[PDB]
Amino acid sequence: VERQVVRRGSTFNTRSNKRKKVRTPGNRLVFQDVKKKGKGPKCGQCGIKLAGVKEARPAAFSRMRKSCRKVNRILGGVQCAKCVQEKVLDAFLNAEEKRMKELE
Amino acid sequence: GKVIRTLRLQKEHWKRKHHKSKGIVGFPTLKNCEATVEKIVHESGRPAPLAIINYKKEEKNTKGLLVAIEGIYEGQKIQIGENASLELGNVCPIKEIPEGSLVSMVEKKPKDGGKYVKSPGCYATIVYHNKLTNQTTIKLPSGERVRVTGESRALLGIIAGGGKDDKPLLKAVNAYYKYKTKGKPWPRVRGVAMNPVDHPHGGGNHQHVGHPTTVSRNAPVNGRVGLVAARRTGRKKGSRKITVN
Amino acid sequence: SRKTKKVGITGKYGSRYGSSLKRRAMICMNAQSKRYCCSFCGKTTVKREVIGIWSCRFCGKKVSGGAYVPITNQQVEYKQVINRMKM
Amino acid sequence: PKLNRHKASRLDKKIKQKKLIEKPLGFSSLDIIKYGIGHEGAAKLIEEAGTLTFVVDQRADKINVKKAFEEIYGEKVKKVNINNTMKGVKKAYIRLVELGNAAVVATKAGIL
Amino acid sequence: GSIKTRRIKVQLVSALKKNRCIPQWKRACPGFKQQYNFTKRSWKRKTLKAC
RNA sequence: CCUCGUCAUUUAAAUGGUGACGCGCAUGAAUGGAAUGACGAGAUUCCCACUGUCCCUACAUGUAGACUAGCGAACCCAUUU
RNA sequence: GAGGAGGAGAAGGGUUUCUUCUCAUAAGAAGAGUGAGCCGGGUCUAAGCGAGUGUGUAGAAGCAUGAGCGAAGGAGAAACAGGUUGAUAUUCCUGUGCCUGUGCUGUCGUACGGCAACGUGUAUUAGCUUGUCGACACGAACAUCUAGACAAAGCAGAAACACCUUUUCUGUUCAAGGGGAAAAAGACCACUGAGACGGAUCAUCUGGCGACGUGGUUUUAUAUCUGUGACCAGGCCUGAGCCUGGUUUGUUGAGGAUGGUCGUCCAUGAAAAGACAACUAUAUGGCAGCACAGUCCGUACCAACCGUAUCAGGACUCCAAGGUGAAGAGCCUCUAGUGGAUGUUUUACACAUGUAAGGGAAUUCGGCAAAAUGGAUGCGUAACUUCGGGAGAAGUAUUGGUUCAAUUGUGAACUCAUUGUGACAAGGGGAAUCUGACUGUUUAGUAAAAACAUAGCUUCAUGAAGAGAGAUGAAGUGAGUUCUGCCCGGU
RNA sequence: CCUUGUUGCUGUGAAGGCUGGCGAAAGCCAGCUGGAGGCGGCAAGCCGUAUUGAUCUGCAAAUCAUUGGCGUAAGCAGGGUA
Ligand SMILES: [Zn+2]
Ligand SMILES: [Zn+2]
Repeated sequence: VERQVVRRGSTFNTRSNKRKKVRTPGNRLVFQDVKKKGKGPKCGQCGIKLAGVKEARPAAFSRMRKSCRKVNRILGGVQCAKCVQEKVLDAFLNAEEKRMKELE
Repeated sequence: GKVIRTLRLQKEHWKRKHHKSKGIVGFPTLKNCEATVEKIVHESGRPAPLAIINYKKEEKNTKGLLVAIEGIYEGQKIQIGENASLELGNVCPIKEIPEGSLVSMVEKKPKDGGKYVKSPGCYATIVYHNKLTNQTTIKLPSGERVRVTGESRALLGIIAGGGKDDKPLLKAVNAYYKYKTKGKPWPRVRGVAMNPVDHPHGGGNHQHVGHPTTVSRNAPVNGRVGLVAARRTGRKKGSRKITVN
Repeated sequence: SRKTKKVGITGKYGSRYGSSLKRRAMICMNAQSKRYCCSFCGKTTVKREVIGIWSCRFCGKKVSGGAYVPITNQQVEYKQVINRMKM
Repeated sequence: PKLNRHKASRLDKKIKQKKLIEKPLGFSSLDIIKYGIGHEGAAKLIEEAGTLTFVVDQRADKINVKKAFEEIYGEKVKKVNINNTMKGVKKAYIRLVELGNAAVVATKAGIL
Repeated sequence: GSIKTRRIKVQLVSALKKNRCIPQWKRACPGFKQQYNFTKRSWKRKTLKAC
């Protein structure tokens, strides 16, 4: 079985130095570089990952279409559907108590 | 001879580092506030947990650190200064709190930010209010009684993390982790096991001190080792304390 | 469970360290690992994150507590005194 | 601020003053180019890849070399690569926008 | 090795041009009295201290 | 110290080992005293197995060594021995 | 012998690399050789250092604040195949691309859908504020993918043939970019309304703060296709060009990658540059073609490094085939790489090793050295103990080849001239005493210990803090069990 | 002190869990599941007990052979800083 050399950079096996083995049209087995995985947004209240948005690294994320980075609601990314339902209710119910305390 | 271990470890390059610190711990300065508890966190060198608070100063949001009392939670609203209610975790002027109550983080003079009771499991007791002089007597966890003016502030509860000294550290590595952030030498080599160039207890054909271990308060610094200015020694019973409020 | 007569959770240590010391450690070690009841949601899902900080695995609430138990003896008493002050 | 500058790539440092009289033509096309190189190594590059090779002044850069060629010899340039050699000479390689013209310019200039 | 600074490279370039014998025509000149160039070096016998 | 202390056991035979005894030249209590478990490349005595350690030495193998080509030093030295 | 005497990088060296000539040879002389927007430096900040200014000094040192600096292995926009030289190549040549900006010409835009979970639409600058990304310990088990390795069939070429053999060997390829599933694992939305009870994992567990069920919404790989043909094998001719193949299935599987769980801690495991969303104003903005731009420095070679040298020493990392076996152990082979002071059968004494009648420690300060035991399976296991251990205690038996049953428990028969963990690999065991509790540490170069450390125990001083008595420092004894008597005359 | 790299094969089988039996209770006994430990035998490595072996004009101003101790961790190591 054919064995590999490091084509570029350092041999020292840090997080930035992941590699995989690949077979070429010329029938050689060579190392090729790998980019790191990305984490997408977590909710600002509960720590849950937001639905409807992609996971990518900051530079690659910025080059995608805007639709990959939001949902069409009051808080776009930012917060999940349950947390917005709570926020909408809370603001309403507080105003009604103040209404009563003003009228009485 | 040469300089002893006790002096070398007091030089500046040996002082504790602050790079992992969260901030300076202490009360806000304002006459009244409403605060929210944002997070409860561990800080690398300290066994009692800290609470991050958020309060408005002018229009702007500002952040502070308190030591956590037991029974707060993330999201709780707390009331600071004059006109706060007697509820667990509020901060109040000392003259408002009834006798026999338990308090933490007491200011020694107004607006100092809180000193006194700050270690896990500790509290102070309010023992007397004097309506003429506007003084209050507090009993500290050493047993000492001290007088503070009624305008000083204090936190209502016991400091979190009590009970920690119940579980013995059975192994050498467990002690290692505890002393890694402190200033004391660990492991500690005994002075009688050194040569006379290194320590006043060194040398001789048997391991012994050879001279009395009780030393004067006014002795020169590079030989002030042993029991410094001891009033008595040994395992026998002492005498009655004298007490005034 | 409970395959040993006396040694309990301290069986991990074999014949090392003293007998008397192990039976003090045991009290704390059994207390640390248990799940406890949540005040906010009623479920038995509370566990320790770090000394002094306790946390619920369902609803996410964090609360200050003791080193090896969520509520200490001094707290159970003092909490009552405050409720009387409010009267 | 003063520092030993041992890791730096540019050996100059100081900003330069004005002067009462200034040198006539300045750093200019006929200071930039030294000579074209014609040997068995260079000949292949003219015949196969439409590129000439030249020695250039140490103070020169890619933009300056591009201008100077279009001024002295007259053909239009696609690319310039540069190489500092072990013998203390900066070499430049110039590829022309049309091949074939390389053999015309080389022969007129007497390089080949 | 392959990685070098600009300052180290110029030291090597200069150390390499100086390392040459007396040219063979000079020996014929009436006034010339040198036998061998005593400043010649070998990589096996001395260090440059370019570091 | 006297000292290879006296009595018992282990051997054919014990300046050794273990068990007893005690006016202990000069034992002894966090200058820490006493009785055990688990763990020591720690110090010491005995038994079983095992053997060229020994009685008592013999034969055989590889590599150097002797002789031969090429290459080729040093310590030391009043020297007549 | 793939934890290589193989193929490559870093630190260190500096032309030792390639061609020609000459011996002068680990020797010289003369030439030639290192090409980048996408690889690394120049950027950000760690622990930390610091010009100037203030205070101080005869001048200094020191102390307060602080521009600038601080990682070729931490963070950090964008490239891959195939060819070419005597010597360079993700840098040159051909092909297909991508990032950041600039300009021309066309062509469209100023909004909607779903009960909802959310979708359709490549969208401008600017600003508050709130949040996210960058951005993170160790250990264990379980899934899924990819390299790799096997076995059948097909074809092409090889090896072997006194005999036998469809026996044996080598091949059967597909990059970045573009398009794209089923699957598995989790979140969530609508209807529904469940218990002394249902659901679910290898393991924990889970439900009126909404179970099972029936329909959906979304996040995370990979296979497959295109990449316009290159590349490989074979045949025919040849100082050149033609022709034919590159087809199918099963088993296994990382020392690489990823996912959601679980455990541990008086230990809770970096920052910043640079980004993004929501909200508010404001709008000539999106896409396709064509064109232009992207500076400066490093790039050869190492078996050539440090030890006065062509020195059995020292010296940071990466990739890794088949058999035997639990096993990148030892032993044997494939790919790739390798070697000289000459002849002589060569006494004695040596240094590395073999074997030995009868006896079995008589040897010696002393069993020092050697021998003996050895893997797996079963039977059987004492005193004492802190009840965990002692414990593989001790003591005993079995083991190869073949042909069968039975399906993980294993049985049975036949066979051999010394018997079978056959080579290689692979514990000697028991009874007592002194001593230190244990794992750990030490006199680099004559001492590894009973010495040091350690957990635990006791005493002392303080309300001063960027620290606040469950704290901060100073001493002594040495885990646990059981005890710790008397004396304040001297110092 | 800051930033990093480096755990392969096997034995024993704590806490927690599920079944079956015994008991008036409290809680006892089997078999299985689970995988803790400055815990055992080894590999790569790190070290330095014995032969008072070889060498002592050395291969070497501290090396070599066999034999040993630890090896899931108060373990070993590169660079930056004090
Ligand atoms: Zn949320
Ligand atoms: Zn809860």
